[PDB]
Amino acid sequence: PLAKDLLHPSPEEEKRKHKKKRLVQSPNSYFMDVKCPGCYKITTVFSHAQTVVLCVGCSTVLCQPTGGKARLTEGCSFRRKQH
Amino acid sequence: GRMHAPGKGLSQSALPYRRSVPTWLKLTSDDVKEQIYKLAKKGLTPSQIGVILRDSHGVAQVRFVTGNKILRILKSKGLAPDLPEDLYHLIKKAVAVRKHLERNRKDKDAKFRLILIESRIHRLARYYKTKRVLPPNWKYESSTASALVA
Amino acid sequence: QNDEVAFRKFKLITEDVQGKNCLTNFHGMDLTRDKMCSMVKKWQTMIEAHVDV
Amino acid sequence: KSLESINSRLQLVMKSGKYVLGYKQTLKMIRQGKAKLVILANNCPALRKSEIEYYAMLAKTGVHHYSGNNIELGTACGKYYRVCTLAIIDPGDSDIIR
Amino acid sequence: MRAKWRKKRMRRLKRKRRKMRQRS
Amino acid sequence: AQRCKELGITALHIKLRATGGNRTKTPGPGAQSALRALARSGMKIGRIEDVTPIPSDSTRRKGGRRGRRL
Amino acid sequence: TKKRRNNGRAKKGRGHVQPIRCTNCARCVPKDKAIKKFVIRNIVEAAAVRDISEASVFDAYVLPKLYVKLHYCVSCAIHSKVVRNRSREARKDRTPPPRFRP
Amino acid sequence: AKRTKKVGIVGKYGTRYGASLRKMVKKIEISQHAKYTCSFCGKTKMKRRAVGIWHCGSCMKTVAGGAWTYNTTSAVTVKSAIRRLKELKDQ
Amino acid sequence: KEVVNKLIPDSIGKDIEKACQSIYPLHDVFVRKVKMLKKPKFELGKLMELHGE
RNA sequence: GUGAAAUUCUUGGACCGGCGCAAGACGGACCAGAGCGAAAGCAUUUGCCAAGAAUGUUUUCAUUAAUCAAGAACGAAAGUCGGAGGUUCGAAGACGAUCAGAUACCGUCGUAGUUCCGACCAUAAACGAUGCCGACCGGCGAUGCGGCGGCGUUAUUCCCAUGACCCGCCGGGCAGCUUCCGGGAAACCAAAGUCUUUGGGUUCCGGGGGGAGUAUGGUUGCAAAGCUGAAACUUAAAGGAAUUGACGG
Ligand SMILES: [Mg+2]
Ligand SMILES: [Mg+2]
Ligand SMILES: [Mg+2]
Ligand SMILES: [Mg+2]
Ligand SMILES: [Mg+2]
Ligand SMILES: [Mg+2]
Ligand SMILES: [Mg+2]
Ligand SMILES: [Mg+2]
Ligand SMILES: [Zn+2]
Ligand SMILES: [Zn+2]
Repeated sequence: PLAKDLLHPSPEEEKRKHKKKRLVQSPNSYFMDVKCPGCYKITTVFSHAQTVVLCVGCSTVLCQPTGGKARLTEGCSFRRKQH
Repeated sequence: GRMHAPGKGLSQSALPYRRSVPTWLKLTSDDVKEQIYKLAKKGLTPSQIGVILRDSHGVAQVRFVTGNKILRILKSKGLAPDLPEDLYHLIKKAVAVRKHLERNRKDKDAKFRLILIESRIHRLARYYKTKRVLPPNWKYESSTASALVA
Repeated sequence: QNDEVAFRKFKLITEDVQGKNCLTNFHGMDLTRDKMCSMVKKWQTMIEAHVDV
Repeated sequence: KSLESINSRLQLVMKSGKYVLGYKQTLKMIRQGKAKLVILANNCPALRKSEIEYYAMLAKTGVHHYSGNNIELGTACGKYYRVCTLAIIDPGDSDIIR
Repeated sequence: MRAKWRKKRMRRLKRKRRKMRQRS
Repeated sequence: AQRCKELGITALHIKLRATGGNRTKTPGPGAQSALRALARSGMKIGRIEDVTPIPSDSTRRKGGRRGRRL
Repeated sequence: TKKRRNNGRAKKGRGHVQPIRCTNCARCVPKDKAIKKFVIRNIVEAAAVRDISEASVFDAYVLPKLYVKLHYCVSCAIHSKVVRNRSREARKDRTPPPRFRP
Repeated sequence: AKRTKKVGIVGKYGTRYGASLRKMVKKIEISQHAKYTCSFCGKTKMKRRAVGIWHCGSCMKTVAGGAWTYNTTSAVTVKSAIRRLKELKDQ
Repeated sequence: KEVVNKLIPDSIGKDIEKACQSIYPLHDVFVRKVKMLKKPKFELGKLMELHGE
């Protein structure tokens, strides 16, 4: 196609493109509210965290670092930050 | 591509367009500065300080929230490392490779990697002496560099 | 064995003979050549292990 | 991993804590009762090692047998001389759990 | 000739030449 | 077969063998005819198995790296 | 002129492929260059299957197979007619010849 | 200043005995007269006393080693083999 | 004795194949071979209980 | 053993079959237009030791970079030196055949070598006969690694994770098919394209065929040889890609 609209690509292909090859760079990661069961406090955790995140009120782990995304422990809740 | 490898990878970090601090970040500039001070006392290099702060405390960019970079903050407080982090790690790797090589004399691959690492060390040292981070007469001696790292 | 598979062979070395009977005991076993060669095929990985016990 | 961890912790004991390098000063610190960790190179003479271990048993302080030698312990301390025995008065870096 | 055998012939001739010159 | 019959042997297990080793693994022209003749001469046939010596790896095969030039 | 794009061998991202000996003449051939034929042949001839089965002591005895992998240098392959020369256009296909099941 | 191009320690032999023999004896003489690091006291004072005998100046430790080197590769492999056989002999 | 009678049906290979399914599926799993390396002194009573009762 | 033979081994039991023992090589099939490595090259298991690409990253430094005379490391095989080892194969050599001759091709034996450790040498059709870094310019289906997202099937368990498949997306690779992108003398090449519409940066290097990679000088090497490297003279072509024919044991 010779008349592709480069100025206004739809969010489908905008998301499917690589982070750097987008029109404006967009990180694919995010921050999440994590809720450990048996605890009241809420932890702000990076999605792609490289470190074992621990509760301060309890000696329990919230995520385990992996290749791309930290795997949250089972029974822990999480929600997005400001989309 | 890579300096000393035939790799042309693209894995990087896409810093977001919004330079503003997120609204849910309750932490203030002095609080983040205190956290950096405590981590540096515990002995973390600035890369590790940034990684810990992003992973656990929810701060996206220390420069965005405080206005100064992590190494700037450390140097202002006066507890920055004498050697730069990357040069220290390169010298660490060179010392480790030399320690392996003095036991494995037939590891010509290790000799080749050692040559590459030392070339990187000398180029980075030239840059740091140009920027006057390092003393003008600072020289990397392979024999004496063992006591500088680890 | 009455109704077992046929691709398995046993060595059965003889230790003692009494009268007109030689008496054997286990010495080893092996798969047959045709079975072993038929099992090996392309586009697949085979894992081989050995242990002294 | 333990050896690199102890080397890093030793490096951070240097430049940030109070220590003392050497046999005579180590014994002096132990019998003053202000030595919290005594590190011995495996190159150490057996009689000296046994005596320092007995002193540490009397003083209720820990002894770590560095998996190096006196040259490598000096290097881990960051010095250009061999150290065969050393004592940490206070770590400053949680080498010694409170 | 084959180029490799011309190379070999040249090498033989060069050894002979070196020997002759060394004899002086 | 006739010697075995007069010595009182009626059935035969079979072990076919080629040259083996680092040399050829295909049985020669005589295996088929020998086994068929044993079958047709009245001898009963039991198990049949290849016992060609197969190296897990062998010494260098003779012939040089340019082979047998013919 | 370059006769084949792949240079007559399957080596693409390698420096060195270990050699094998031609089963016909014992010539060292690169393993990826040699012509390989995996022959799975009945251990007895189809002319003699009936005689063997009749002389068998067993009733439902399935005759064993013979699994031989053959490696050829291209000289012995062409001489033995396992491969043939092809036209310039016909050299470009890699589909093996049909098995001819009927 | 550098005094010899290649003979080094065998310059004391002059033009005698043959270049290949001098080259052969050069490495042996260097390792013979070298001072090794003592594995007991850590100092670089372990030197040869007689053939096969290596004495340290500081700790006065004497070791039975090789003729020209402090230890031979044969003896090192032997020590490793004996350790392996001992740990296999016991359990 | 009860090693031989349990490798007669290749129970060892069957349980190996069952165990490995959580790593990568396997289908043709056998104890391909076993060879005797040493033997204990040839107790005739043990040989006779192996043969008879 | 061969096309056929013969040299050779054999009633002294050769070959064959069985059981053992020893030694040194070699790691089949799995093994692929699959992977890794700067290339050379790298394939039995397990452990140790450092190293690495790619991927992931809202980590850190902040221009630290690209190519690179001189110089430096590695560099198949063969070859050289010293020490072990020497099963097989096998330059030289011997013999048997073949032949008009046969110093060969074929066969029997067999030295150096081939194996290991240490030191040299620095050459290969060391090839993709194709410099590196960067951007742009078609389509398609695969494959390897990493990551991300989804119907389902499967493994345990009570469920999700996690493996194995299935369908996709992204990045970096090894490649493949196809195309009037374009280029080219063409073969062909998605690079060998974006070149008379000629300029992204930079290194090496060619100037008709021979003489000649020769002579000489220098330099390296234990040697073999490596690097650098002419001229006199001679010649009208030598070459490349395709077409038609002729010919092919
Ligand atoms: Mg021919
Ligand atoms: Mg041609
Ligand atoms: Mg090559
Ligand atoms: Mg070599
Ligand atoms: Mg030798
Ligand atoms: Mg021979
Ligand atoms: Mg350029
Ligand atoms: Mg010219
Ligand atoms: Zn052939
Ligand atoms: Zn000493």
